[PDB]
Amino acid sequence: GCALGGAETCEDCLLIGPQCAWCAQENGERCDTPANLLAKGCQLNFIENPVSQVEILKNKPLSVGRQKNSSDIVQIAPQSLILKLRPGGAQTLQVHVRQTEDYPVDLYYLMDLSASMDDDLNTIKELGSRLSKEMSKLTSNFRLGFGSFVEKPVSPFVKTTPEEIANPCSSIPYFCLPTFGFKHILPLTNDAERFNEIVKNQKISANIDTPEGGFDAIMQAAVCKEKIGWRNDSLHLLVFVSDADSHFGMDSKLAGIVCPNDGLCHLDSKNEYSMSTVLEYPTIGQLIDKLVQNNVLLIFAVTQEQVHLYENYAKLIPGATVGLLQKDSGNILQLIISAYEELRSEVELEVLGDTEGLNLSFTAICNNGTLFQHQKKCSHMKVGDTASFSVTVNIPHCERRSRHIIIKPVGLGDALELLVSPECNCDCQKEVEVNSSKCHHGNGSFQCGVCACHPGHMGPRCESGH
Amino acid sequence: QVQLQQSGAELAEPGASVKMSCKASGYTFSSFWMHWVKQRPGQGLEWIGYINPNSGYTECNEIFRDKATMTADTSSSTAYMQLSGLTSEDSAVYYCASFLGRGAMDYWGQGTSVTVSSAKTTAPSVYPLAPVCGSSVTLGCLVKGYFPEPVTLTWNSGSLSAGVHTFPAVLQSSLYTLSSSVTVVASTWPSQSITCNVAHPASSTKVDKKIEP
Amino acid sequence: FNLDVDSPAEYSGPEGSYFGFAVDFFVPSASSRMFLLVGAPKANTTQPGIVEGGQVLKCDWSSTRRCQPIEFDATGNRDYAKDDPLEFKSHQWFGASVRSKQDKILACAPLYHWRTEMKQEREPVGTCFLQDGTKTVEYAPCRSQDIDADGQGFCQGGFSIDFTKADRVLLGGPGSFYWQGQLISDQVAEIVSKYDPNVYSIKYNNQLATRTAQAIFDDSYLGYSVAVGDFNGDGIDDFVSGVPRAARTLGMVYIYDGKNMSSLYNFTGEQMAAYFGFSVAATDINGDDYADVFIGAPLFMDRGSDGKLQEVGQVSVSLQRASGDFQTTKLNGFEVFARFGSAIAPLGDLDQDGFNDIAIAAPYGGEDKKGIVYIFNGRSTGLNAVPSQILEGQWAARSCPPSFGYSMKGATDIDKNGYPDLIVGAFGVDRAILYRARPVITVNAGLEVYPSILNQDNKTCSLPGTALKVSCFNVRFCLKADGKGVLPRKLNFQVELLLDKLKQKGAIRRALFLYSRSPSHSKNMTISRGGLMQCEELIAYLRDESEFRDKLTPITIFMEYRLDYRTAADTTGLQPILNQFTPANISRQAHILLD
Amino acid sequence: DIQMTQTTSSLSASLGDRVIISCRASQDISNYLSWYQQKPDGTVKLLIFYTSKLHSGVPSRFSGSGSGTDYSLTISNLDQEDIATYFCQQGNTFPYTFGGGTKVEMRRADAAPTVSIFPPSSEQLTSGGASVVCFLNNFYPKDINVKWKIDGSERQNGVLNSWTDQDSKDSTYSFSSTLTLTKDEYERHNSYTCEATHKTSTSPIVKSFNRNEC
Ligand SMILES: *[C@@H]1O[C@H](CO)[C@@H](O[C@@H]2O[C@H](CO)[C@@H](O[C@@H]3O[C@H](CO[C@H]4O[C@H](CO[C@H]5O[C@H](CO)[C@@H](O)[C@H](O)[C@@H]5O)[C@@H](O)[C@H](O[C@H]5O[C@H](CO)[C@@H](O)[C@H](O)[C@@H]5O)[C@@H]4O)[C@@H](O)[C@H](O)[C@@H]3O)[C@H](O)[C@H]2NC(C)=O)[C@H](O)[C@H]1NC(C)=O
Ligand SMILES: *[C@@H]1O[C@H](CO)[C@@H](O[C@@H]2O[C@H](CO)[C@@H](O[C@@H]3O[C@H](CO)[C@@H](O)[C@H](O[C@H]4O[C@H](CO)[C@@H](O)[C@H](O)[C@@H]4O)[C@@H]3O)[C@H](O)[C@H]2NC(C)=O)[C@H](O)[C@H]1NC(C)=O
Ligand SMILES: *[C@@H]1O[C@H](CO)[C@@H](O[C@@H]2O[C@H](CO)[C@@H](O[C@@H]3O[C@H](CO)[C@@H](O)[C@H](O)[C@@H]3O)[C@H](O)[C@H]2NC(C)=O)[C@H](O)[C@H]1NC(C)=O
Ligand SMILES: O=C(O)[C@H](c1cc(F)ccc1[C@@H]1CCC2(CC2)CO1)N1CC[C@@H](OCCCCc2ccc3c(n2)NCCC3)C1
Ligand SMILES: *[C@@H]1O[C@H](CO)[C@@H](O)[C@H](O)[C@H]1NC(C)=O
Ligand SMILES: [Ca+2]
Ligand SMILES: [Ca+2]
Ligand SMILES: [Ca+2]
Ligand SMILES: [Ca+2]
Ligand SMILES: [Ca+2]
Ligand SMILES: [Ca+2]
Ligand SMILES: [Cl-]
Ligand SMILES: [Mg+2]
Repeated sequence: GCALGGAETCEDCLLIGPQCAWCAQENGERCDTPANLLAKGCQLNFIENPVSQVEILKNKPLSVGRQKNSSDIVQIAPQSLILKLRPGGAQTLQVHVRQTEDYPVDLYYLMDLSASMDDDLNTIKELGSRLSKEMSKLTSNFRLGFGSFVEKPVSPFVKTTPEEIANPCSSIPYFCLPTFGFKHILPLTNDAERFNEIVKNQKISANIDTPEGGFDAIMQAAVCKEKIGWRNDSLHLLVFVSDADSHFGMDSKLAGIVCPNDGLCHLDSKNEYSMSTVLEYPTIGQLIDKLVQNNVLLIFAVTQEQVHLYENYAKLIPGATVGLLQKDSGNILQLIISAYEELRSEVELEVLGDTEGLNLSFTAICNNGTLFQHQKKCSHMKVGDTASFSVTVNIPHCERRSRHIIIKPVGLGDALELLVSPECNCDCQKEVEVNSSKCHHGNGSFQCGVCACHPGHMGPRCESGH
Repeated sequence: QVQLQQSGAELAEPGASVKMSCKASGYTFSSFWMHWVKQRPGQGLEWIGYINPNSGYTECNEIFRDKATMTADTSSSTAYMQLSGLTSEDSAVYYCASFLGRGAMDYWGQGTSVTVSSAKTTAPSVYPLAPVCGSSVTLGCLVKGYFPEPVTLTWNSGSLSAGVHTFPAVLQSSLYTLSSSVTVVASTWPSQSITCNVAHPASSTKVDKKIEP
Repeated sequence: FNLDVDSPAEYSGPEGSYFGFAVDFFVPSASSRMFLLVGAPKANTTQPGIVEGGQVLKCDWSSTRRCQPIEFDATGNRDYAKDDPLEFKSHQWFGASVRSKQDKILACAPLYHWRTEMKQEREPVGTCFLQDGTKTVEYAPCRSQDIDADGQGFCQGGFSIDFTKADRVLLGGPGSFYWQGQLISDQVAEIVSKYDPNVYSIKYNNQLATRTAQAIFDDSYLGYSVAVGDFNGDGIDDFVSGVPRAARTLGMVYIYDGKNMSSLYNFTGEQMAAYFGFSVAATDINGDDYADVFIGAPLFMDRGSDGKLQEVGQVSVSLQRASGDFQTTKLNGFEVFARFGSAIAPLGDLDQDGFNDIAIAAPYGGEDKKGIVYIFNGRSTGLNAVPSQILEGQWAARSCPPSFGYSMKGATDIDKNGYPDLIVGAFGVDRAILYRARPVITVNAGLEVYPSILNQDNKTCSLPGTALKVSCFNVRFCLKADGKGVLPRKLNFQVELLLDKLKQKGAIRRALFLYSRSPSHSKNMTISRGGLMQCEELIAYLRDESEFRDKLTPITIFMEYRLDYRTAADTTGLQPILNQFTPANISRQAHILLD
Repeated sequence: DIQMTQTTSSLSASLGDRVIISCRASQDISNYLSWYQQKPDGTVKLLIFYTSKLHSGVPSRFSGSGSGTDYSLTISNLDQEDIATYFCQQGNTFPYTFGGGTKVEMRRADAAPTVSIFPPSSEQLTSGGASVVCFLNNFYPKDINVKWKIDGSERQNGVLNSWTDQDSKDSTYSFSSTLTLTKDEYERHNSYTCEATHKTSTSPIVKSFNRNEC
């Protein structure tokens, strides 16, 4: 079966199949099933067959119950493994996830402040206190911040007459602040009254085209870890609140902005996005890259007219969800709590790192042994329940470099570090035995019971010369 | 090759309303404003307003703010104006004119005449006019008490055009009256017969009157 | 495969002017010299009081490689009144789009704002300039009395333009009617005859334009991109246009009838926010005289072996058929975030094989985002899915990425060598590059081995020297060449023969050549275009049975022929290249008799 | 509103002459003044806009000038098809207002009207009512007055008049005057007279008849 064309070297033999072996000294085609080689003389001490294997380096048990010390929280087990893979061979890793009872939560409230959100500002004057009071029942470490976005303040997205620049609502008339791209106003804090005060002091802006530039604001909120204030080892909830679709990618080309977004933080001294008029809107692919990299969960709190659009966006974005927002944000508190509860009710696995070219299979097992499903997520689970996962990993061809990979739950920092190292070489390969008597008086090298001939010498034992 | 074709003459009783059309061709109707102008018989030009056809926005002279309403059908490249609460002061010719820019109007329709009276369709009374009992002779024809305009008049079926002076009609007790004179050689009448041919289409009237004495 | 990348023509513009944002060819209608047109939409001009008004440059080909601006408009902003400008030309991005039919040159400023006559506004209606000879006229079809977002006030007319084969201008403005977008087509005869500088909104007759629609279509960006081609078989070029935000960001491509702007066919994207319709092109790729549609979605995300979404871009290829349907196929990018499909340039018949070809740009691929351009050859079935050539940019910048390939234009034989050439723009480095097409030599090779079956016991040959009694057979390799265009009559080929090639290193080789006693024999040759089949024979022999116990596997006679390219150059300095679609190696195999 | 005034409501010119029409605005209209030609059939054409700009298609003869509040149209080498009424219009501010209009008439040697009087038709008298018609035709200039005298007294009550546009072949005018009475009132008097006063003669031309007589 595994004695097909080629396979004249131990390394060549190992490559053709995951279950094939090699022989030494024939006490031809040695490449075959190990049992056949034993059947045809190849003794145990001489047969050569490396196999895929796992080495467990860090497997601290999952933490049970509420932990007073953040350093004793363990939500994923194991935490570090070495995976030695034979080419074409698959190994199945068992990964267990459990969410701790008390886990800190960061929530950044990113709000559309175009003219249609004036009523919205009026009904969330005490959201900071109401939200933090309800979150106090669920986590003892809740922090919240605030930011706003309208639009790239350039033509043709805004009126560019002096009067309209100074007050984009001067034509109504109504008091609006000049159009702005993204304003980071309040870093994450536990001071909920501070959140209330800033919201009360906010004034709307305006612009002239319906799609808004919130994707610029999302990018900055996900990347600017220090200025926004995202802390390690906590949930990162970015609540996008708008009643309009979003500009993306090369929409900015209408304004003469043709330099792609760079996914870097560009908050200036005023904590305003300085590249608003310089870089294109981010693309969905760019947002996905930085939201995953920064472990940010996106919540689209949008009105009825926009739900279907943002739900389609959320299908592409890992961990993203959508909530139906009233025209005045009257129900934003309920949306946030529902989203958080749904998150604490799910466990979705995420594989990051050098995974291109790898074959992965996921089988999710929840409700201890009762349920098996071919997904990477377990749902409808109470906090404290454990979700197991069978992660099968296979490398198609042999490689040289090892792969650094991370398996972690979506939204949580607890990560399983996985190093995938190839094993497509034979132990016998290391014993060169150069210029051996077994290859016609030093005309070749005896490697694994076979002669590797020197240049200018052809034959099984290098007995004829070119 | 820009053309603005306006609808035909309108008649209406006092207090009623009329709606006239203005179909445009030769340019993109949606990209240019349409203006409307009023001209009373024998009077000057009066600007009513304009309309942005693609958006329906309009601006009117303060005079006609409650008189006229302007609309536009983009699919048919047609502008409309409706005159409501009609009086005798609204009897006039109404033009539509495309907006050139630079505060000017570059192309004009032929005009839609509007007439506001209570009179109903009435046939004319054609009266011959012979001289009283000498190189040329002047005969006449009196077309009195008809409504509405128009009436067509010829002499010997139009064979006599030179030496003919047909005068425009006048209002007379709320009815139109018209006259026409024909001048021929004294030797060619009454030796040859001259007849006044009158036709009032609104009444399906066709009368031929001869001038004997 | 035949583009010359070793020494391409390279043109530069003022730093920061985005020289190369738009590129086209110029063919004055006197069979005169040919030039390159390059847009620099951020370039400063001599226009009084205008900053970064932009300009279009005409560039000599190989005479001096010099570029000089074309004087479309030397004036500043007109005044509605004292200190009350009528228009705003600063940063108008003039030259963001440039198109050239024979004498005519059309360049546009999609960010030209105009005040209005009623009120002080700044509305980006956009404007264009059309220069035929000495005659130059302004063409601002969206500078109408339909003022505002709701009208065409923000139309940005000229954002994309093209010429029809019947001297009609196809223009698109993505901002009309609350960014529904709009297509407008005007006869060049009207554009010039009806021009009056005293009239800001010119009433062109026989104008074709899409109409305002329901608000559900807002923010669709019709006219973001445009192409032309016949799709109802009446000989009148029809209007193709990308609509990248339509269908709730799935993107669409509309096709309108080029005679009455009636809607003919629709395409729709498959993925949200892939920017389906960022670019469109029309060219017959499979030789059936039916124009085929190409659509770019540079943000389309593919699924990888690991199951991860990766933004690579995607181009759709829709072959037109007489039945009115379309036969569509997708073509994915190769590098993540490279935005494969941002630009799609019909190339004409690059290799002169009988089928038109096409270039697709990944402006942000390659090393250090230096950009990449892929060449795809056409064939009877459609487009060859594998690119036959890869063009890379050599220039890096420090402010905005080079974007090598952001704009392209081919299908013009500027050196008159018989093969169309390609212009590639890189506005991030203010550069534009001309790649010339090398002539293609089709080669017909032949290899005959007689006798085919070999009997070791049979021995009717003698080895060099006094050695005798060896089994032998003959080998007769042949070669023939021809080409199209400017090519030399004489060609120097290098042929090599190898006996028993299939045996790997360390395995005995059974066959040897008679004279050399080696399994290899090299040979220089010389053949002329259209010449006869030039052949050459030699004799080979088998070793004694005692030296090899493998009589089963066949013995392959391998032939590889290569061409010294430098010797067959031309006055241009352009060396010919071997047809990459005909394999340059052939093989026949003999067998050992068994008893 | 801006008041546009064309001082001369009518003027006379000969073929080839230079004609200058004036127009004054009540305020500075910043050169936003246009000129329109209206022919006797109601047709209206734009000639000049922005005070000096020829509209597409109109001949070079027409030209415009002016600034501030005073503006003028100029017709060099007047053609036969130029006989028409000319209106100015300001476009600087809404509402758009027009001038009263200036009428250009061909010049002609003075002519005397051929006046004809007609008695009421026998057809009309049976209907009740009687109309006496007086045709005064082919006279130049246009100004002319008519007085109806029955028995040496001026009626001036039931008279209706109608004028013709200037003839094209000749440059003369014509006049129809109709005195309408009741059949009773008509049959009460005997003489009937139509008196025309024209500048061509100091003695009014008189045409009359006697009802009884024949
Ligand atoms: C906007 O413009 C459109 C193009 O001018 C117009 O479409 C035209 O509409 C009229 C009337 O509706 C049609 O005339 C009608 O034709 C049918 C049958 O037509 C069939 O035969 C003709 C003749 O074939 C010759 O011409 C073609 C050129 O297209 C040559 O290749 C061919 O070899 C012959 O020499 C043929 O053109 C028609 O083909 C059209 O339609 C078929 C079916 O849809 C398509 O497969 C094809 O690609 C092409 O589009 C057709 O086979 C007849 O019964 C009627 O009595 C009448 O004579 C025109 O054919 C049609 N032209 C088109 C579609 O190109 C739109 O109506 C107009 N819209 C508006 C709103 O103004
Ligand atoms: C290609 O795709 C484009 C974009 O989707 C599409 O253009 C749109 O077509 C529809 C249908 O013709 C247009 O909507 C129409 O608008 C007119 C004028 O307002 C209405 O009168 C129409 O109503 C009729 O049809 C309705 C169908 O539900 C009936 O309910 C109604 O009673 C009427 O009978 C209709 O709503 C729309 O305006 C365009 N949009 C644009 C931007 O052009 C095009 O038709 C597609 N073409 C092809 C060949 O697929
Ligand atoms: C065309 O000429 C204009 C000037 O006529 C050039 O713009 C001027 O030069 C640079 C723009 O690159 C500006 O200096 C920069 O100013 C910003 C803001 O003050 C500052 O952050 C930078 O450090 C730098 O000092 C300058 O203000 C600008 N002046 C203007 C726009 O009025 C332009 O670069 C020229 N373009 C080309 C292609 O040559
Ligand atoms: O989000 C903002 O800031 C402002 C805003 C929101 C407010 F609730 C209140 C006020 C505004 C601003 C204030 C300042 C302004 C006057 C200059 C513009 O309006 N939105 C952004 C876009 C704009 O919606 C228009 C789409 C309306 C859809 C529509 C209507 C009519 C047609 C079509 N389509 N299709 C073409 C044909 C006709 C308003
Ligand atoms: C955790 O925070 C420290 C500094 O507080 C930082 O160095 C580290 O990178 C963070 N965690 C990870 C996984 O990077
Ligand atoms: Ca609201
Ligand atoms: Ca917006
Ligand atoms: Ca066509
Ligand atoms: Ca084709
Ligand atoms: Ca080809
Ligand atoms: Ca060439
Ligand atoms: Cl408001
Ligand atoms: Mg908004």
